[PDB]
Amino acid sequence: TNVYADSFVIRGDEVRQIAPGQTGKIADYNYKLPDDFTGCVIAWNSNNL
Amino acid sequence: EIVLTQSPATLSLSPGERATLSCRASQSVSTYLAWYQQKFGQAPRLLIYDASNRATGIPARFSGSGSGTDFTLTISSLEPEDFAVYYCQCRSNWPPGITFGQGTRLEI
Amino acid sequence: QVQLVESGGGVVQPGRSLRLSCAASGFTFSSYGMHWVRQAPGKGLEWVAVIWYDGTNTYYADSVKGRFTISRDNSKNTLYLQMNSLRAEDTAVYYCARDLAYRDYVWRYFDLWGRGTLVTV
Repeated sequence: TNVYADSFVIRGDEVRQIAPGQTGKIADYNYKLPDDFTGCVIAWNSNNL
Repeated sequence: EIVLTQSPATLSLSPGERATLSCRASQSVSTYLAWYQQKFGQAPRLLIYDASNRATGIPARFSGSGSGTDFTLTISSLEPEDFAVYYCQCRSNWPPGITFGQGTRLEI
Repeated sequence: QVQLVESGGGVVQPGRSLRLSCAASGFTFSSYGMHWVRQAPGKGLEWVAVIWYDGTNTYYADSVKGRFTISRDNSKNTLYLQMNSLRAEDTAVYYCARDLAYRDYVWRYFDLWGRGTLVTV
């Protein structure tokens, strides 16, 4: 249960920084995702819209 | 299913000039297309992935562009290192697979 | 020395079976997914099989659905592949390949290629 999922529209390069225990600018001031996080990350093209 | 349609059937051109091939996909693929360059007998090596991204080991004289069902590759300066055949490639959901094109030969 | 070398090339009658191998070397085997793509004589590339880096999932192309078995043994860091019900079209240069991505599931690109083994029937 408790299968919570997100939605963000974010800058291309910064994508990789969204992983457990990783630094940067989003990882500090815009988002934290828990350390030892076992969940799943899915991304794709939205320049088209 | 996506069947790639390649034009012109062949190119004949002098070295040093600008060579532009076109690959018209049947239906939109977003941004997800690759180019493969195969010399006669050789092993093909990826050139372009994501349909404008210059993969590693590829001098900047290789450029490609396009999205949806328009995709074209340009070469600035042809040299005998570059005179080969070329395919346009992608991936699928229904039925999962890959469809290549027919191939496009280059001549002096 | 980041290379794959295939193994098991030979000739067999129609209806029979063959088992091939790819040896991997120069990198950590159990961290990338593996493909085998086969290049029929005089023809283009046709993907045959894949395996995820953790060997939990495989997909096979339609031409080989239910007929080949893809498997990795990390003990020797050697990939294998069994074959069943080979037919005349199956003649090819099986290039064992390595997936491009480290720990991504998308499985689109082949970054590194075995020299390719002839197999004909």
